[PDB]
Amino acid sequence: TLPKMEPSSHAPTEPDIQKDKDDSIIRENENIPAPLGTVVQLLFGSNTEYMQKVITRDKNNVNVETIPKFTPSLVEGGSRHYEYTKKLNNSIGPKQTKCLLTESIEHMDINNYVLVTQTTKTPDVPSGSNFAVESKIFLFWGQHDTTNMTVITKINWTSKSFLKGAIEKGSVEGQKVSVDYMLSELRDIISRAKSKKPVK
Amino acid sequence: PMTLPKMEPSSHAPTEPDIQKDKDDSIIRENENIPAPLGTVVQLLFGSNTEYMQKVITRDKNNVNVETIPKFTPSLVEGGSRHYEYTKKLNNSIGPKQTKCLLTESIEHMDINNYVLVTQTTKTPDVPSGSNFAVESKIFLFWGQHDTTNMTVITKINWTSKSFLKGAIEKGSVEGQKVSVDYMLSELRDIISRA
Ligand SMILES: C[C@H](CCCC(C)(C)O)[C@H]1CC[C@H]2[C@@H]3CC=C4C[C@@H](O)CC[C@]4(C)[C@H]3CC[C@]12C
Ligand SMILES: C[C@H](CCCC(C)(C)O)[C@H]1CC[C@H]2[C@@H]3CC=C4C[C@@H](O)CC[C@]4(C)[C@H]3CC[C@]12C
Repeated sequence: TLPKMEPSSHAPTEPDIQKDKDDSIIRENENIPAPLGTVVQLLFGSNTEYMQKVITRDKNNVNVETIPKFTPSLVEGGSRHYEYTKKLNNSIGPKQTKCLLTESIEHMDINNYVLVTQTTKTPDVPSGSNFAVESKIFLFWGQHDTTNMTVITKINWTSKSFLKGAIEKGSVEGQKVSVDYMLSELRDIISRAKSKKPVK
Repeated sequence: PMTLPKMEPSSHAPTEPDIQKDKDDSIIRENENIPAPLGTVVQLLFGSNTEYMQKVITRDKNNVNVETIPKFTPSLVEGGSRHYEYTKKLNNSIGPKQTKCLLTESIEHMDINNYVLVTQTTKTPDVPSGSNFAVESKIFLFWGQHDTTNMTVITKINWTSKSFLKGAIEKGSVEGQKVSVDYMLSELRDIISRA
């Protein structure tokens, strides 16, 4: 059985998105067939094995350290930090990069929506000392007590860079890949808890 | 293992197919990246050297008695098709420990400038209620970023007669194909990185 939060049932809701000029929507209104509180617990709850599965579902993510729970707790103002290594295409860049991820709970209301903001640094990529990646993961109620996910991203430039265009695009396209894995791994965790594995 | 098959063009901007999802359809895997040009991946799965597809099938530990795979006839083009068979061992089964799988593949669309659509129709006679359905699985291949290939697989059950196990079969099929598609992707990524 999958973790639950209250309320377990709710009418569809809308996140309070503050889109900016530099922001691109990666995926929008992506449905996940389980109540909001369940999905929030899968990605962000105290059993961090599910988030661990989300990251290692991408073959290119390696050396994933253990994911801590959110402290002080899973609530607005909570945060956590972890790292892993992402293999890249070495013809357009370096063969891999460390990824230093900070997640901050910006808003958490299971009656309405959840906003977890990822701030990520990639020290090994060209111009990696000039920017951080901001990724906003919104979770909200979809139809029939399901969950919709929307992900928005931008580059926070802390210094000027000659790679500005390549980094913003690579970041968007790379995150289409990673969010598609996250959505698929979440859908798999839900469908595996509900049914018997018919092979293997 | 030394050189991979090619088709032209070898380079192209990203494309996306009309996956035409309906209410009875389920996504198996979507937008899975394969780091090789579209014509290369198409040749690996469907080209006349069928050794690569044979390797894809036998990479799945649940597949046994994998016969030689024929090429598409009349040839690899829209309207071409092929037929092959193997046996899939089952896990938490309600019936037998394994089932024969009778596969027909049809090329519904093939344009290396755009996308390729191969539809698999599979019959599993030995499973409970197996005389009431065939499995339809659509494999879409299209251009991803940087001259790579994206794959999307969508599946539904074609019920030819009434069935009371309808719910479990539709779910068992999605779950089993998630497994087999992940094995296919890992073998394809294996073949490309070894080249
Ligand atoms: C900065 C580089 C692009 C560099 C372009 C260059 C220098 C090779 O031309 C991009 C490409 C891949 C991006 C990662 C993809 C996915 C994620 C997961 C998400 O949860 C957190 C952000 C992260 C790690 C992206 C960071 C920026 C990356 C490395
Ligand atoms: C019909 C059964 C599920 C129902 C079994 C029941 C009712 C006993 O639980 C499913 C489970 C495994 C499914 C196969 C998984 C893999 C593939 C490969 C794909 O390329 C072609 C379809 C096929 C053979 C699935 C057929 C349906 C199967 C046997």
